[PDB]
Amino acid sequence: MRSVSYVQRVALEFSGSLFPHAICLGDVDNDTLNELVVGDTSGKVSVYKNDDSRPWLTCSCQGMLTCVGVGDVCNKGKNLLVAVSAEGWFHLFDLTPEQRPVFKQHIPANTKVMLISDIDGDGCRELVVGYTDRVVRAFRWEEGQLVSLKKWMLEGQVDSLSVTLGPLGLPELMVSQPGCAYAILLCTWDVVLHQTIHNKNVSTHLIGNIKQGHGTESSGSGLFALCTLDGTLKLMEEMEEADKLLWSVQVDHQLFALEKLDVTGNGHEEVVACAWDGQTYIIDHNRTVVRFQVDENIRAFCAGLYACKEGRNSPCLVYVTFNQKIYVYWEVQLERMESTNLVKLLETKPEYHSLLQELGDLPVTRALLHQTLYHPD
Amino acid sequence: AVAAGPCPLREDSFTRFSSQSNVYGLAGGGELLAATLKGKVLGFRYQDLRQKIRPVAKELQFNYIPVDAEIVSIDTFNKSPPKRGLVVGITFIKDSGDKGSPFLNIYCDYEPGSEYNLDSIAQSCLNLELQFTPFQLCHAEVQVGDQLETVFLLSGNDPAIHLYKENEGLHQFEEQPVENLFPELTNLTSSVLWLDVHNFPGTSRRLSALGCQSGYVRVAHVDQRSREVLQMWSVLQDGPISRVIVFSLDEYSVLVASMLEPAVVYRDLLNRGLEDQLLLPGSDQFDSVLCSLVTDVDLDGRPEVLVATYGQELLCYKYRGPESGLPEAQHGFHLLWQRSFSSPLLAMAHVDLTGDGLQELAVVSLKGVHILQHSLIQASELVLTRLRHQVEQRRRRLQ
Amino acid sequence: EQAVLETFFSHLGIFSYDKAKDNVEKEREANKSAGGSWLSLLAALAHLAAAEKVYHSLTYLKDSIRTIYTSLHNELKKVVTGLGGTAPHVEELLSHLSEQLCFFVQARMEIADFYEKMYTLSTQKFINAEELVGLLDAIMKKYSSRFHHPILSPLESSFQLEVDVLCHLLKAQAQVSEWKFLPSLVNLHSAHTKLQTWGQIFPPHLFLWLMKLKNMLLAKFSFYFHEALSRQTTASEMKTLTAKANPDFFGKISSFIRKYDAANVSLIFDNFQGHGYHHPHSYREAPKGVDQYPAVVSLPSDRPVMHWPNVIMIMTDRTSDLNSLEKVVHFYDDKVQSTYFLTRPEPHFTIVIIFESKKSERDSHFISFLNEVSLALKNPKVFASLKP
Amino acid sequence: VLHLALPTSCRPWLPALAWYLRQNLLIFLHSLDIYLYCITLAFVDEEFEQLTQVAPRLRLDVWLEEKLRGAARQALADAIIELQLLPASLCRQKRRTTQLEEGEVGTLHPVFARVAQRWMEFMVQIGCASVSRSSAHMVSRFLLPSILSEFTALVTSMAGDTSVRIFEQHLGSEPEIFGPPRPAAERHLLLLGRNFLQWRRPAMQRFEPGGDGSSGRNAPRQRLLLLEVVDKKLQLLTYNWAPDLGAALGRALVRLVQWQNARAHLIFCLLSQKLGLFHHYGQLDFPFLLPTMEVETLIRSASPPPFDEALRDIDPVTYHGQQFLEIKMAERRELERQMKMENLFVTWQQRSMPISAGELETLKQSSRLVHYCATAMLFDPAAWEPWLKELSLAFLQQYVQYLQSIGFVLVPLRPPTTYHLQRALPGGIILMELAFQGCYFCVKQFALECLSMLFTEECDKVRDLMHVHSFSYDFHLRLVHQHVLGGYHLTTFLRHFLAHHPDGPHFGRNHIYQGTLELPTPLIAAHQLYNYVADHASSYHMKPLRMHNEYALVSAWHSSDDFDVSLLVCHAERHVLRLQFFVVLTSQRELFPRLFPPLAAEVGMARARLAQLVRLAGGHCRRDTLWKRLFLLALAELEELLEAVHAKSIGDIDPQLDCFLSMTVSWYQSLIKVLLSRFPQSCRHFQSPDLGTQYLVVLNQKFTDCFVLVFLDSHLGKTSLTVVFRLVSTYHHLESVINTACFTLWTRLL
Repeated sequence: MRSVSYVQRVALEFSGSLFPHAICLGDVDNDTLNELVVGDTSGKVSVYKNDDSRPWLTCSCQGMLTCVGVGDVCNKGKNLLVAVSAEGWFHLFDLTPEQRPVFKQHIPANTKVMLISDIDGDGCRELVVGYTDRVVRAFRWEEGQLVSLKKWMLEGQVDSLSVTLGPLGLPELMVSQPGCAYAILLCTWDVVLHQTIHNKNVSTHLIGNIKQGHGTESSGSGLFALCTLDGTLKLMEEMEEADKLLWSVQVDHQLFALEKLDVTGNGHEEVVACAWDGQTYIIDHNRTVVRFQVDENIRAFCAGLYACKEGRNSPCLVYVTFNQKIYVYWEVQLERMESTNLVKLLETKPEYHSLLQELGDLPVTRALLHQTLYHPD
Repeated sequence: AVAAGPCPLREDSFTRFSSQSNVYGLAGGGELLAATLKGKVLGFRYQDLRQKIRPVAKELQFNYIPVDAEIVSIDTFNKSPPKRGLVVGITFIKDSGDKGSPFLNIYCDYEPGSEYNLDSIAQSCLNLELQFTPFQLCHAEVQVGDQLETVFLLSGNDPAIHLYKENEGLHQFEEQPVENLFPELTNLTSSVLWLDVHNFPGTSRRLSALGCQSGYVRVAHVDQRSREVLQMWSVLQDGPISRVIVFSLDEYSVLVASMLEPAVVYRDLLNRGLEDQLLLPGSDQFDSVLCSLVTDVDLDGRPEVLVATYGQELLCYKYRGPESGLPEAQHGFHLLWQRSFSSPLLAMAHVDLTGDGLQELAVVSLKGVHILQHSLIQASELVLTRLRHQVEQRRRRLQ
Repeated sequence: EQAVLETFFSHLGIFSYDKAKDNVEKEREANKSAGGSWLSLLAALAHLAAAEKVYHSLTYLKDSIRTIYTSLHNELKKVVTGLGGTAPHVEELLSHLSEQLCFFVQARMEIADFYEKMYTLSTQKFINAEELVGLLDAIMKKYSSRFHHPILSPLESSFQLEVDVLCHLLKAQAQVSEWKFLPSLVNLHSAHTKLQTWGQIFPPHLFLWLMKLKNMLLAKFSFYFHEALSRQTTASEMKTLTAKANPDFFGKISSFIRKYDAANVSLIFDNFQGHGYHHPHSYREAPKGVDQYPAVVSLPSDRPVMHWPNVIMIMTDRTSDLNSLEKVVHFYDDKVQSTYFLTRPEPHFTIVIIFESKKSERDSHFISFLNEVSLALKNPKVFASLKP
Repeated sequence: VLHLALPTSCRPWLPALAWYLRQNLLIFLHSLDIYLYCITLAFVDEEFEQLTQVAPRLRLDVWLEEKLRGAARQALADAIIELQLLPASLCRQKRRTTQLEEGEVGTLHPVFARVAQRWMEFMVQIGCASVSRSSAHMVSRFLLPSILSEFTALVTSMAGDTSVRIFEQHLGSEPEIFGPPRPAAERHLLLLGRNFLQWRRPAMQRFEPGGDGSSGRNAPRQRLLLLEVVDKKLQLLTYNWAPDLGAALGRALVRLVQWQNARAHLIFCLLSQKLGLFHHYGQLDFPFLLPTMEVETLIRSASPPPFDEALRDIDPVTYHGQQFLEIKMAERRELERQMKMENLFVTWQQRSMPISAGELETLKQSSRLVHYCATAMLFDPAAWEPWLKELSLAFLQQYVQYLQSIGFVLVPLRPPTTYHLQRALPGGIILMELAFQGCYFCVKQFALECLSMLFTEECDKVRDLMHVHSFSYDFHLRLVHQHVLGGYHLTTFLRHFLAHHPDGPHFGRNHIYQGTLELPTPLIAAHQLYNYVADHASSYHMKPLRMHNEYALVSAWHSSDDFDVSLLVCHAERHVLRLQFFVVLTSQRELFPRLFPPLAAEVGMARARLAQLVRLAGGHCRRDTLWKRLFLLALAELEELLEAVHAKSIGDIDPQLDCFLSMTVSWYQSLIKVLLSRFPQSCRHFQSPDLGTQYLVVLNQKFTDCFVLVFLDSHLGKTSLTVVFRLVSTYHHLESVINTACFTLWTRLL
């Protein structure tokens, strides 16, 4: 409903082309501090830490990258850097203390999307890859090497994979299908499809596992968000019988990204979407929009915690520009979302009412506040 | 040089401008008026929705301005207390040939019932050729006869200020000689960039100050009823004088904001003239100071100095008075806090746009108009603590 | 009458004329008080018995049965005239019978006339057997299968069979003269099978003369086709098969080459593939060249060493001698020291006896030997002895 | 005669003044010394003005008096500064006397604080041989550093003997203090300088050392310099400089200040622009404010060598315009990029030239990667190389021309294998990048956008028709028919291909079927029959394939749609003929992925032929051993050969030989004895156990394809002489046999 203008940002030098899915952020050295991971087509991966401009380190693989990620894949306990090339490859890097990898295993071709999580409830984290040809494939690191698992065949193209709490309270895997549609993949030890009209060939992106409380990030979900390239956004609640509709927003831009971030700091998470022309939307769970217009055309987008300055995690927004630069906005924290004033904010607390009753018309209140604020004596 | 605290200001809204504005674009109304160079004028406000507020920016269309013109200055005021009315004034330039044709428009709806209405004031134009390049539209109030009258002032390319007074008869605004009401505004050398006239409440005296492009700053003490100048003070600085303000810390003082020198404050005008200066430390490190302001920002009851620069900086300065008792630093100005912006800052205001008694800060920068509020949580507890300090003090200390 | 017409000509098929010769004479008492029409036929075949007897004798040194056989033509043409006669039926069966033997008589003077042409020839230096066969063919082509009623069967074949072997002989007498290896090899066998079938199963001059002719045919047959028979045989077993034949020249020349040690001998034949039997479709080629005069039969060592220009030189250059078929040529090589003894017993075949030692020109014993060889190879005796 | 009085203060300066007078006298009076104007002079005997009020006198004769008096006044005035102020000092034991003389630290002498300036200015009213002056205003006082830094450079370059000292005026203190800012404060300066080689020593100078032998003294002709500043006004004060050189230095100084004011202006303009005052302070608004102004050199090295909206909607001199020079370098580089994209767009859109590598790289940078597709190559064994590279290039060329068939144009990369294609649309430009690496062939699709969803929602159609799977399928199935028609063990590659694509996309046209066939092969071994068939595949209308080594059977024809059909056949268990076989279908009219009952029907004919070629052609495999056994049971084996063989009677080859077939049976019995005794090695005695049916065959030394048989059967009286065929060479066989058949007849006639 209102626009803002964030100022503080860092510019990172980056020369190369990439897919929209070849960027992320997470801890690779296991120091509870997130670092930025970017991977271009040319076969190199760059990590960014603190608020430098040059990459922290360069790790070289062989092929052409399509997906990168960081997570607990071997179930060994650490966090690991997974990089899957376009042709057939798959690499792990062991960044925790050039930079040749330490593993290599060929996989099916036409890799498009990557996800690391436990989708069954067995306590072991598996790796899921979607493909350009409506094929989804799950794996597992069998104590070692990566053995395969159930494969799902689809009709509409895939754009995003997400793991979210199911109706009964178990992990469930979603994939996106064109036409603002999605599909739940049957658990791996056949594929159900839901539709939410527009062109049937409309690209759709999905995100899930949005926090709702404070300290519930260990186990909790039920809300997931959808975006379409023609410029519509929706927030859906899982429930059991059907999917409850929370809010639907129609914009006039080409939406191609979808993430979640905590800017207010009250535990809840807010949906963050970006377009090709740089018009970013930030929406809470009560349909409150904040627009940031970075006057530039955008290739890739990212949103999440990042260790920017003085070694401390803070929410950050990351933009990749056609001008070979990456912008990190790190002072993006907001005091609140809506716009209010002192009178409305002070009317909530009953202490103000008690104080006024003990002290004995709105203009009178305004005069009292002016005298209290500007003429204390 | 190092901020002694964090900035308490949070940004609320941001309305983007298609084209840039200039220092004279800002004007009052509780509303606000901002004019772009290419003939587009916007009137800001806020609207109440049950339990929230919504910024509103509505564009205004004035009448006798050609599409090829280019606005230079804008000002406004309210008519003197005896007579109701709102007066607006715009000085633009018609692009008729290589030599532009300066003009001047004055808007006032004389019809009763909708005198204050801005829609009516949109089309009430009075056209007026200039014969000089206008610089700034200012207004002043003068005790004439037994009443008070508000008169315009307009710097011109000719080094003179042109007074435009209204007629109680044919109800127009005509130029009148300056010397009749403002004897201190004669015999200039450069073009007056900013001029400030400070009345003394409950008195027939006043103090006038001005600064020009050559760096010449002149302050004169004048009595109104006698129409006599009491004293003259003059200094010669460097760089254009982008701003001069007169404020009380008797015991009056001025703030001078040159575009190439640190902002300075001259103290004890009536008792020492323009000799005692306090230069604000390290305020020339952020490009060029463009705008300025003097108001209470910390809600303490004492003045603070706001300085907006071209390096996109919003430095705030506080006065360390003699009550602290440190002669090595007694009676000094220190940097309270500092903020950063995305675009160069051109103008500032200080107005309760919302209607809660707290004064929002409107900052006009090259890309648009920012509204900055005090951190509501920070301010929400000051009210309650000062109320608690005053309910117990009601009986315990004073029965 | 058919009851007594049982022996008839069937008894006359054999060379036993005695039965008919007396039966036809006693016919008067053998057909007592019968129809006086078969008596004429009985007298006709009685005289036919004598005509056949003299023909088998073939002596004729009144002379010649030419028209003395058509002396029996009035009866042969008028046995029938249409105790009276029953007429047609089994009485004109005699008329049907007579027509069988009319051309028997006719072709009989024709065959005795061919005999007489050979008898008149019986001379000169080269009898043309091919022209003889050409003259023959017409007689049996016109006599072919018009007497073919049952009771003529013994002689009806026998006469034809006779000229059959005669053809089989006469044609052969031509084919042997032209190096017809297999055609001559087969013609005798056709007669030989029928010869012992008829001749052996029981002799007039015809018989003895026919065996004489066929035997000298075999005698010269084993001689001319010597090399081909010798190679495919046993090493020294063929000289019993060529010791069972009258004038064997391989055995005879052996004595001359052993006693007097004749170190060279050959049989030249002016020009045909070569030795043996060849398929007609095989690559024949042409008998041309400066040495295209074969020496087919050589019975010492190989044919000379470097002395065979002068086996055709003294042949064409002295051809006035040998073409008389009644003389011998003789020359003397200056360096070779080889007195040739070429002599021509045949129109094409010639026998050279080249020596390696001095012979002068007074070796009369070998001259007599060559004369004896020629007098059994010219067909002199077989045609001279056409009558006792 | 004229006389002029002189003060006694210069009592011992009578010789020294004689120098200072001469330098003053020689100027106006060109050369007892005589001068021409005839003037003859002779020196005679008897607080600023008192000490020089014009006690020796001057005795002169004229053959002027004011000129004579003026020169004497100039003589003392010049000598006053030279002798009373010049020798004054400028400002471990030797480490301070040499340090105070330089004046780096300490304090300047009071002479050069209030007296020297006034005294030097004094000889501007009175004519003197060493004096100067200048002036300036400056629009502001930023320039004192920007003037002094270059003034020192100018002084040093003109004459390096002088060294500049800057003595500020320490706001708060007063004259006689010179120790080597604040807003609205009148800053001062005393930026003097001196040559230090003129102590212990008395063309750049104008005066002379007077006379060394003239009374034996050292004339104080030492030069000096002083550039004073009073707020906004500079005044030079020279001494003893060469006249033309001194005037040139003054002119250079005033021109330098003029340039500094010219840079002050054209910076005041930028400042006015900063607050949005374009109309009020324009360029050339008033020798450097003229319209032909080098507006980019005066925002650069400070020296004498549309703008009015320069930052519209976009040492303070080297700081406020050093950002202007960079602001107006972000648009001379945004247009060099913006025009290079519109040129190509216009050229490619309607106008249906080779572009360089840099332009293509820029086009790729300004575009987005929308989609890609990759497909493996299944011919190279290392991916389970000339043989691989040549096939890969043919694949590339075949795909390139397929892309052209739907409206794509190749991009001729200009010289300063990857291949790019283009297709221009109203929405924008679509670009492809075809390249092959390692084992996989991959294709990427860029897009450069230029009412807006008519390009991105139409760019997917170009993706839906890419067809990289079916194209590779068809290429693979067309790369086998050519090899069939003519190592690389084709069946293994076939199995690998079928494992890779068991199903097969529907956009291809070619098809394949793999099957196996089992043949009985009861009598002969399957492994032996396969080898035997492989030797005589030509008689089988087939062809072998040298793939340890294995052989493969192929066929071909042109069935019709679906065009050519190609087969490839490869081999208790010893009597099982497992026959692997394939059926390959290929199209001819459509060589591109245009967007199986024929295969099943063809498979039927293939199976029928695979049946026939064994079930009927296996009889000649065992018959080869039958014509080897009858070379060197056996009586029963002979009847088997005659069961299936060509035989003709002897009457069918020569008409003559029909005679033999009509004669005695005993003759053959007689015949058979001869050959057995004549040719034992060639004759082969076969006879029945009851001897009723006796056989006899003669062999050939070379004519192995035809044999002659002798048959005798006494029991029924039947017999025959025929020739069995498995023609020229057969006649030679009928030669050696024939002569014996008539020689036995010869033995009969006798």
